[PDB]
Amino acid sequence: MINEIKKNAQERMDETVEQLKNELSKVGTEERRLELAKQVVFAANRALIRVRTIALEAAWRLLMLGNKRDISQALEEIEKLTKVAAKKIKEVLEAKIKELRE
Amino acid sequence: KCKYSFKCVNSLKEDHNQPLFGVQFNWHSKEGDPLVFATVGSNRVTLYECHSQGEIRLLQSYVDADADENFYTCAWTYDSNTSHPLLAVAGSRGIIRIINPITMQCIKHYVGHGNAINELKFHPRDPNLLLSVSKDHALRLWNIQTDTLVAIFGGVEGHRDEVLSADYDLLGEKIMSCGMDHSLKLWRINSKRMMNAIKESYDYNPNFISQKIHFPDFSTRDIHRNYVDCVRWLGDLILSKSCENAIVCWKPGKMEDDIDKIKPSESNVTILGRFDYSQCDIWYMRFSMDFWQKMLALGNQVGKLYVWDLEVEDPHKAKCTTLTHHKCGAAIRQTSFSRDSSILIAVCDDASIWRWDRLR
Repeated sequence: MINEIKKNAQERMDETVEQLKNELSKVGTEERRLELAKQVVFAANRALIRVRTIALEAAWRLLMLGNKRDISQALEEIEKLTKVAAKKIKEVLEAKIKELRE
Repeated sequence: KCKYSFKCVNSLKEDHNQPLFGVQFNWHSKEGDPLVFATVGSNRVTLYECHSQGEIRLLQSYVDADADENFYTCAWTYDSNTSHPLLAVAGSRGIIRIINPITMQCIKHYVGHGNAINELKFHPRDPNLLLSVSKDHALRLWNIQTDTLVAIFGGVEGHRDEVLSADYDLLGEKIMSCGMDHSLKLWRINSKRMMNAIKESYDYNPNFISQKIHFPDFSTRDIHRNYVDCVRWLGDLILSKSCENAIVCWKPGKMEDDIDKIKPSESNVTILGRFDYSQCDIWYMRFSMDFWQKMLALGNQVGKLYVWDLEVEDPHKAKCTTLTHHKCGAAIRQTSFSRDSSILIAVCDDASIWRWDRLR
């Protein structure tokens, strides 16, 4: 394991954020800026997708391991990691999208 | 640019010779478990297992007593206690049947207004919450553990006509529905009201009053001009199609708007791209994606299977080599990816099943 499921997810989601933060560093008329803003939206969505699908796969793995006190504590912790990683992705988006305009 | 490549490894025609309307792989399985898929059509449910060298083995075959039943959709869940998978099936007779795949026994059943059922979806995080879309102005949320109707979505500001399709987001926090009236409607189910409705449905015991949600959290008619027959979430973005031979990628509000900050009164929409194709302008033609939402698939009315790489931004560049076979000329109603995205199954109007193994 229950410990490894929460651990493997914690790292997987953190490797997602790191890959977005760098993918974004690789990124002008009003039109050209809107195309770059779209590109950054596209990229952050792919990140939000990955984090949420890691959580789903972590959840199911645990659910397919049947304690009931530590297995419900496992999902509780994973769903909290997901909301943290999504917050961080939505803040890195809001930083880069304001940077392209400024 | 798309890199995905597939090979047709097998095909079979089911003995009943009726159209196959639905196909779904079971994703509620561990790595190493056998790859099982369900097909629905006529009054039949058939379970198949994918094996090496393109082998497609028949596991189970279910015949409904009601010979007048015409199954259109199916969806997988699992039993909260035992963890064994369960299959929900529905179609023309307006009845949801919950089949135990070990014994092929219909254990539970639910009836809404009684109209034919278009689509079934299970909640991503709560296996007991089943979303039903029927030939009606409203959509239903069921609790299959307590056998109760949790909520009804529609009415005063619901779809003005028949709801055609609906989908949950990845975490089951919201639903996006679409219908004949050209509109797409957001229904938030992570709200205090909906969380409480769910709780009370669980707390209910004989050894029930459903919530009537008359108003959505966002609505638009500015995406498609004709009826919207298929809708799916792509992260915080929406994929949706009509009869205009394209899947539209779009989002509520402006480019930079957070989906969870979107007000019900929001009048704006942003179109991000279009997945173009041809000859798929007929009724009930569904599109699907793999677990990781890396691939988008859509079969057409002449037996051609369009695939796109969802990691590619430009939909024009995302287009993968179209999957064709000389003996596959029947309309493809639905397609299903295996949990690992290695097998792609397509089902047709002539009762044929087509297996495409991913080469690259």
